[PDB]
Amino acid sequence: TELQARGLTEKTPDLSDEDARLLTQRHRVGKPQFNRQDHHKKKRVSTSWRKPRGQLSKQRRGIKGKGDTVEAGFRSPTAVRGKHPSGFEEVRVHNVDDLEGVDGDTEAVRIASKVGARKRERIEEEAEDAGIRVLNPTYVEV
Amino acid sequence: AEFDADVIVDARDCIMGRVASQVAEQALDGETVAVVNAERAVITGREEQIVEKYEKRVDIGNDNGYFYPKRPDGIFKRTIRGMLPHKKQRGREAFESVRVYLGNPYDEDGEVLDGTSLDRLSNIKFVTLGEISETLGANKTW
Amino acid sequence: YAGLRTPAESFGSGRGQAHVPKLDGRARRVPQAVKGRSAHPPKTEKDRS
Amino acid sequence: GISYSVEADPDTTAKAMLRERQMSFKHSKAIAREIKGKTAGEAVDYLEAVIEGDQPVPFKQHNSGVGHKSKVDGWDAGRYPEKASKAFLDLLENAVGNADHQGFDGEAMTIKHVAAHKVGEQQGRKPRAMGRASAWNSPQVDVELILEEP
RNA sequence: ACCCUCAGAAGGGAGGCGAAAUAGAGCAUGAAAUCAGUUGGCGAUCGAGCGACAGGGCAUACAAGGUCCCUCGACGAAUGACCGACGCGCGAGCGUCCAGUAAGACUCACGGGAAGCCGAUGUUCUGUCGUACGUUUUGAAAAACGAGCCAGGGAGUGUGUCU
RNA sequence: CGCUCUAAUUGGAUGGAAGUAGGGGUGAAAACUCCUAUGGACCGAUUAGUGACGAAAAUCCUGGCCAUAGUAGCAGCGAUA
RNA sequence: UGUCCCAACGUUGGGCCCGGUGAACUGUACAUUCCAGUGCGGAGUCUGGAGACACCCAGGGGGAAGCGAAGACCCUAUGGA
Ligand SMILES: [Cl-]
Ligand SMILES: [Cl-]
Ligand SMILES: [Cl-]
Ligand SMILES: [Cl-]
Ligand SMILES: [Cl-]
Ligand SMILES: [Cl-]
Ligand SMILES: [Cl-]
Ligand SMILES: [Mg+2]
Ligand SMILES: [Mg+2]
Ligand SMILES: [Mg+2]
Ligand SMILES: [Mg+2]
Ligand SMILES: [Mg+2]
Ligand SMILES: [Mg+2]
Ligand SMILES: [Mg+2]
Ligand SMILES: [Mg+2]
Ligand SMILES: [Mg+2]
Ligand SMILES: [Mg+2]
Ligand SMILES: [Mg+2]
Ligand SMILES: [Mg+2]
Ligand SMILES: [Mg+2]
Ligand SMILES: [Mg+2]
Ligand SMILES: [Mg+2]
Ligand SMILES: [Mg+2]
Ligand code: NA
Ligand code: NA
Ligand code: NA
Ligand code: NA
Ligand code: NA
Ligand code: NA
Ligand code: NA
Ligand code: NA
Ligand code: NA
Ligand code: NA
Ligand code: NA
Ligand code: NA
Ligand code: NA
Ligand code: NA
Ligand code: NA
Ligand code: NA
Repeated sequence: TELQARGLTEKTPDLSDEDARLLTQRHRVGKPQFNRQDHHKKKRVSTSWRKPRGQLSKQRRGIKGKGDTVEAGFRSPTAVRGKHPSGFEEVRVHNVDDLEGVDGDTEAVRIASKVGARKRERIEEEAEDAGIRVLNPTYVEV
Repeated sequence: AEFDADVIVDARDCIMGRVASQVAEQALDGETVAVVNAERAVITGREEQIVEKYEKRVDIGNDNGYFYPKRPDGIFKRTIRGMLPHKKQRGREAFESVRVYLGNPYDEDGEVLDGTSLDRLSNIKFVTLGEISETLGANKTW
Repeated sequence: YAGLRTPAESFGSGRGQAHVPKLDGRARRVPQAVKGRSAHPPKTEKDRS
Repeated sequence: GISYSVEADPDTTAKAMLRERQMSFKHSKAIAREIKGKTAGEAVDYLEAVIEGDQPVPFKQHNSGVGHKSKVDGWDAGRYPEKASKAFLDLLENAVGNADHQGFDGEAMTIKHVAAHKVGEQQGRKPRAMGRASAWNSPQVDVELILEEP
């Protein structure tokens, strides 16, 4: 009578002490929006980041208050970079064969959006049986 | 009429500026202050030059305006305003929780703040706010 | 000759208009104009072997 | 053209629309604004008084150069848009007619929703001096009305 | 189609077809600028590159993020005391000891708590910094030049030869 | 990093593709991805190619649109009707 | 002899209010400003102060070095006629 997501939704990965620390750091430090200079002053200018090239640009000059400039110094920890917030490493899946080789303790799977309901159902049930969590599960009424 | 002053300061024979500096400090600390006997407050200096300064202020002005108070009343309050960021919320809040009065409309005798008192016995070059207001043309309503 | 088949001329300064060739009050020829020539288009002469 | 921008329960609701009316879109906003919440009947009397010139329509947004009117309350500028008013009376006549044919008491229904939309311009061209021409267009308005039982 | 309305082959209402009329005639999809109505936040005593980073109010269906708060305790870099004891200094105050101790960012463990609750998003308030952008220029916020706004279009290419 | 089309290898889609709107996650970032709604037929990935491949600007071009504004004009003429 | 001293009253058409019709110029953004200062030495936007409740109508045009025109003057170009 209520919606329930298929599979091991609550499953959590097991991470080394170091990795869990680095993951928690990433989440605590965060990073700036890094949106393009003045994107908010003109509608024709979008949020997508572009290097400020004006010789007098205030951002380019690094004037405090004008936003952070993209630099290598902002990179996230090597060990956690790219990890879903849950800590899992994602693996993109298009069919059942894509599930082969996936470590349910370490990786979680994300079914491509294009895959249809018919194929999802099969992927979702064999994923669960292989002990793999599906990040974008179908919600059935049970 | 009726002002729950946490503090009542007596200005009689006290150096206005010094008093004002303390009343601001307190008003920003959230204290409700009432300054009494403004007319009897005093400012050191050569009366003649002291007066020219205030008379100038009265004459300054134009269409936009430069409203300068003549009564010892206002004079003292404006002085306090100059020591507060009166255009900021916090500052206008403090300024508004401060009121100056001619004479003392309270029952309690106001207190004398440390280092604000002037020794008439050892000082001859100074003036009373009331004296200044009379010179400015104010109406001696005290 | 695509986009070059016209006698469009630019009026030059004087009317608060950019110096763009125009004909019948319609812009033409130049790359940035609609119906104008392709600046660096594909070329039959190119050796693609 | 428009579609009803608001959901309406058919059992306690009567609908109506004007299509591509060539009249002031600015006047229409004002009028809609003013009669919303009124009883279809009250609305009719009001608009007729407007047309008669005994009742001003507050012009709250498109008021530049408009002269004040004493009868306007809570505001100042106002006029007597008779053309747009007549078109609204047509709109109301239809709605109240539709409402009766359904068994409701038309006149007593409340104007739940009423809004004007600028669907287009009948373009026109006016010759000007120096060998040049400039636009001379007419607005085309659509307007929805939803009557609801009290 | 039929019926009501209407000056009415108009339009509108009701209804019919079709998977779909938000496929109803320049009718596939239906962006932005922008308009009507409406919801959230602000609002008729207050200041202007419209934001970045911090932190508060208010607002929030699900989904695709799940964290967050307080007691205590463990760990604990640089830094690092109060009080008290003694001894100096005209004095503000300092020295020795207590002690590299207590404290000390992050992280973790037990227990307890939140689900508009944490993140996030909308808006608004406070703090810090902040006079667009690009171009010209020794020097641009510039009273130097360009743009009303948005969408789409808009500029190192080919052959030969040489290196 | 992203765009077009070609080839090899290999996948998704009417049990709902592209696109669009709003929203969630990742990446320092170019950008990648997922959810819901809309849509109703196409769409990718890896490798090796391809090139009329990336815009905020040029008094840039073309189209659409807002303010201007219910404003100016619809009076002025020896023909005041 | 209203050119002037020195302006007045009046006449007609506008102007103002109402119905109908209904453009254009112009717009980086923000914008209730004033006095000073500062800055590429001529600032509504910087700095310090002062003033400042919001909206609207009519006016005469002080400022936006207002709008209109890639300065005709001057110089420069191994420019033109
Ligand atoms: Cl890197
Ligand atoms: Cl004044
Ligand atoms: Cl202030
Ligand atoms: Cl003395
Ligand atoms: Cl309009
Ligand atoms: Cl840590
Ligand atoms: Cl190049
Ligand atoms: Mg933008
Ligand atoms: Mg062409
Ligand atoms: Mg007017
Ligand atoms: Mg002619
Ligand atoms: Mg369509
Ligand atoms: Mg200021
Ligand atoms: Mg120079
Ligand atoms: Mg483009
Ligand atoms: Mg391959
Ligand atoms: Mg550029
Ligand atoms: Mg244009
Ligand atoms: Mg005007
Ligand atoms: Mg006559
Ligand atoms: Mg020139
Ligand atoms: Mg000459
Ligand atoms: Mg010659
Ligand atoms: Na003094
Ligand atoms: Na004054
Ligand atoms: Na031709
Ligand atoms: Na132009
Ligand atoms: Na060839
Ligand atoms: Na208005
Ligand atoms: Na009124
Ligand atoms: Na009234
Ligand atoms: Na907030
Ligand atoms: Na330039
Ligand atoms: Na600049
Ligand atoms: Na300047
Ligand atoms: Na324009
Ligand atoms: Na190109
Ligand atoms: Na005369
Ligand atoms: Na002026």
